[PDB]
Amino acid sequence: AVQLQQSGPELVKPGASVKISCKASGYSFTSYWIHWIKQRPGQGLEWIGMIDPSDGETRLNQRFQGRATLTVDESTSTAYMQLRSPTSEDSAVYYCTRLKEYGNYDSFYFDVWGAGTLVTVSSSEVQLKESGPGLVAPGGSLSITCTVSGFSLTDSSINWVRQPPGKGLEWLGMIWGDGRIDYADALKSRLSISKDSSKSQVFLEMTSLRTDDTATYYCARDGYFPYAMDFWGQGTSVTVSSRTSATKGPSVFPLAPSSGTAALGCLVKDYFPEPVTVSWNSGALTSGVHTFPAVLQSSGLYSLSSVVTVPSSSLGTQTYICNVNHKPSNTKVDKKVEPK
Amino acid sequence: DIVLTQSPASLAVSLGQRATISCRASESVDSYGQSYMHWYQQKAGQPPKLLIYLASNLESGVPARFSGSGSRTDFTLTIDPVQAEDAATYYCQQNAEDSRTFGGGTKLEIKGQPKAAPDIQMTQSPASLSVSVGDTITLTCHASQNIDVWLSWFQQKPGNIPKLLIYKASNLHTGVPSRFSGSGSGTGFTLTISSLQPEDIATYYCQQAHSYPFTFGGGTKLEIKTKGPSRTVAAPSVFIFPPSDEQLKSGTASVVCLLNNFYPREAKVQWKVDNALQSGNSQESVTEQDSKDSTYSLSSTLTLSKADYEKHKVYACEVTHQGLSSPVTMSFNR
Amino acid sequence: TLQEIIKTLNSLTEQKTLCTELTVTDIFAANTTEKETFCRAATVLRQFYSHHEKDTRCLGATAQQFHRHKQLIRFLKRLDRNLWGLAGLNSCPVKEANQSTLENFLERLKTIMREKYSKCSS
Repeated sequence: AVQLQQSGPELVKPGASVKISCKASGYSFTSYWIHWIKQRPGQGLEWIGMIDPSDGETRLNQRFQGRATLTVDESTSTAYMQLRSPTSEDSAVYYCTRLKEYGNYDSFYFDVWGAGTLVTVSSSEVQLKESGPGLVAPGGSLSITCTVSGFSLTDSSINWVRQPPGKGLEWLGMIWGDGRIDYADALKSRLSISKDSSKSQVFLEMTSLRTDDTATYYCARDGYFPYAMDFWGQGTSVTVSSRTSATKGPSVFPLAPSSGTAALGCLVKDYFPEPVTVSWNSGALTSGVHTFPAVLQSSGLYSLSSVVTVPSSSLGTQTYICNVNHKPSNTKVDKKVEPK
Repeated sequence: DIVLTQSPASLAVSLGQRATISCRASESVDSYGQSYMHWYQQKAGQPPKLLIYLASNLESGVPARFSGSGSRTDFTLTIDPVQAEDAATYYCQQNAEDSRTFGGGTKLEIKGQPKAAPDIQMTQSPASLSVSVGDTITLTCHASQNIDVWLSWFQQKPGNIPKLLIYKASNLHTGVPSRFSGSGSGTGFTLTISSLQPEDIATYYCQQAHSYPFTFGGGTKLEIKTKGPSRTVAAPSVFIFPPSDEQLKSGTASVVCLLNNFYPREAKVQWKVDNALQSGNSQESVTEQDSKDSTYSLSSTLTLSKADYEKHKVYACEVTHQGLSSPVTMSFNR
Repeated sequence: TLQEIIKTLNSLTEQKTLCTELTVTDIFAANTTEKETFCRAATVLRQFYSHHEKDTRCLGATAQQFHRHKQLIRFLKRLDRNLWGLAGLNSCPVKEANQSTLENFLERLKTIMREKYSKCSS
């Protein structure tokens, strides 16, 4: 009877547009509106918009800021949805459905659905991720790391731009191909830019902080000629305040193995708020690993232990490192747990 | 240094009209007959996005209504016809000199529009629910605004597509079994499955049709109640850890006891200090019943000051479990 | 033709909605020839569908109202075509202010066409 046949899965690059069809059959196509729905695992169902096959009228959810275009071909009974400038966030199962109505919209509902269409939007090759603290006391020191991916530091140049909240961008400086460093004349005194090409890391070090330094900090790669800033990181928010924190970084202690199974671990103590992440040997060691739920202490702070059981013969031969990362304090430390 | 000044600072333009933004450089931006002046578009909470390079050359993706003009000192960016998605803050940037600078920026806003009616938020409870064949179940759905009786219910089986069950809060769709039932008007709504069948184990969503944009609830996932992870008996491997010298500098001392991979759950752990049983100064944490062997693991942390730790010598952990013929003690001497 | 306008008005009650509350000159409140009446009816409907197709008071705020508005306009445009098809000329003055809800004027008109249809049947 009534059917809606959707087009096959799509693998898209970012910026490249995508177009899916929905072919109606078994009824007068022009009698009901066709609606498009988005489904991502984290979220649930989201209404994109609708189109009237009788005249091509279109209504779209403001959330798709002229991103989605809806069209029909009544000659082939086909509804289309074109997504322009797709990003990772646009990866989902897109359904088309018909809003069947009775007694001139007395009752109207999504009775028939298409099988959905998986649209996978590929992650951009060039990536820049900033990491730095949140809260810094006035007179302190803020250090930020930009972690470049999908390109070499030995050829490309990186800029440090900052934006105070509700204010405009301010160029801090840049580090060339190459080695060459340039700074801003109003900040040269307390600005230090460096890079570690082997680990694809670019640093920033601003000594003697003041409340004026309160800004989002970005790093931006220079493209080919005229060498404008084509790629940017999402930025790291930095607040210079005497304000009492609010969030506490953990201290990671070793749970040293004993003098044929052996156990060792890490005691992640005094951290706020939750959650803390623990991995072993940068994710290599998974077997016998036990990361225990946190415990709220009398101090109001949290504690947890992570353990691993290994053969007794691997002790002293195999190096055991635990990787702890507390995001709401930017705390990220690796502790080596070795015999005693 | 080249100082970039931008005019206007804020701009209120009607949807479909022309927006024109100026930029004035303090010195010449031209070098080898090329103007090193770029335009960026920045939206709230988002990084700046390069729009135009070298005064007028558009970037791969930027629509045609966006354009730039000028040379040396005077530059212009124009949007015609201004769209809703163009409401953003734009910046000009010179890279002519060695030390790059940015213009103040211009905030393009839109006026003469029917403001912004909030979306109707749909909330479902519980998020999930364990169930058995025969049970009578009632799922809840709430609207942040009156939706009259404009409410549908969908069933979505894992890996499958949404299926309409009920429309207009209480009307059953043709072919839907009578064991499904709906109720509500206004803001509070319910779905009832009487004598729940194996087929009925799914995620259930509600959807309002009072207003555009149509909105759905987050869902209620039904999960089957299992006969339990039936395992034999596994005694814990138990380990004791003394407070690390690193922690001893800090002023505190933590003794850890690990009861590794045991079944069943039931287990008593006791801290003994110089053969004296302790109470209230310890915290047990347990892992989830293991995916592979269906066992549990536990940690017990004995917390005391560096002072109280120093005066005593033998620190022990006593463990009672079904799988052990008599209690295990793991000990150390400081 | 008269059989066709009866067919359009068969689905009149289904079209009694939000927008049918607004006013229209009741060209039945104030006796002229049948062609004069059809011409004045066809004029008032056209005047209405062209003045309220984008009116906020007609579109309403609910989803049901969005759809019912659209369908009303379609219904009126259709009705107007049937009426012009019976009006002859396009020149007639609307020399009266006597307002009526659109709902009333349509019921009034439906009664009038039903009388005419039952007068031409044996």
